Amino acid sequence: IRGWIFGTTLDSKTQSLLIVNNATNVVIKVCEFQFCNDPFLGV
Amino acid sequence: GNYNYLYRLFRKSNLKPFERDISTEIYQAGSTPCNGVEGFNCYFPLQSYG
Ligand SMILES: *[C@@H]1O[C@H](CO)[C@@H](O[C@@H]2O[C@H](CO)[C@@H](O)[C@H](O)[C@H]2NC(C)=O)[C@H](O)[C@H]1NC(C)=O
Ligand SMILES: *[C@@H]1O[C@H](CO)[C@@H](O)[C@H](O)[C@H]1NC(C)=O
Repeated sequence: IRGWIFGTTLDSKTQSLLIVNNATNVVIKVCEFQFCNDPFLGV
Repeated sequence: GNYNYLYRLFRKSNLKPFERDISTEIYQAGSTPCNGVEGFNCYFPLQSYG
């Protein structure tokens, strides 16, 4: 488990908090991200 | 009239303390759903102070 997404529509129409923890770097953003139909991160 | 400063004119519920809403969704005032097009009971949510 490497992150969390918080919002209402998660479709770039509203602001959605994005938290990702990659190895040693915690990243927090509140951008209007355009998310995939099924968001995931590849190895 | 200045066109750079806007204010939200319609919203279905009141804002929580320190809440920030900048969505530009067309406000549906009627029962018929707006599909991004303005019209009867479908108005733009922001207005200019002028
Ligand atoms: C935050 O978003 C939720 C989801 O849309 C809002 O809750 C809705 O409010 C409308 C009226 O404004 C109701 O008709 C819906 O039934 C509500 N849905 C849910 C799931 O509760 C909520 O009002 C928004 N926050 C603010 C401060 O407006
Ligand atoms: C985690 O992602 C951020 C965002 O680009 C990047 O700057 C950082 O180097 C990354 N860290 C690791 C360990 O991948």
